[PDB]
Amino acid sequence: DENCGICRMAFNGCCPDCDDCPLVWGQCSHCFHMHCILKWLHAQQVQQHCPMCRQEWKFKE
Amino acid sequence: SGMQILVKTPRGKTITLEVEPSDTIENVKAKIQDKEGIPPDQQILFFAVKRLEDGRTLSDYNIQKKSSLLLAMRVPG
Ligand SMILES: [Zn+2]
Ligand SMILES: [Zn+2]
Ligand SMILES: [Zn+2]
Repeated sequence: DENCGICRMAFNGCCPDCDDCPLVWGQCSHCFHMHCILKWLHAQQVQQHCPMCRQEWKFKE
Repeated sequence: SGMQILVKTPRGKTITLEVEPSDTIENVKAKIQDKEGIPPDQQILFFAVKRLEDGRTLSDYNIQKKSSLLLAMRVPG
């Protein structure tokens, strides 16, 4: 909708850790706060994938 | 003087790189390409919550001995 899928907070506001809190996009076209997806990607012990749709992760842009 | 840094790669494994503080981010991506095979223009590097920019050096980000970077892929183009 209009909320980050990871932190469930609005895109037009900060992530839970936040200040500059930019948004980023995956190839799967899901949007997250950069900080949120970075936290997720870091924790992953397997091939980086989207927390939402489990597609392989690539940053679009 | 030289140092080792740690890089978490897209396949999930952490690798090490031998680098210098004066190395550019481009230099680092080149090293990563040798090891991981990812073309530099498809690499995105982060230190903590900072995206690292080509043209900058490791020292510019105060990246130090055993600092850990996150490596992710960029959509080509
Ligand atoms: Zn978020
Ligand atoms: Zn944030
Ligand atoms: Zn997705």
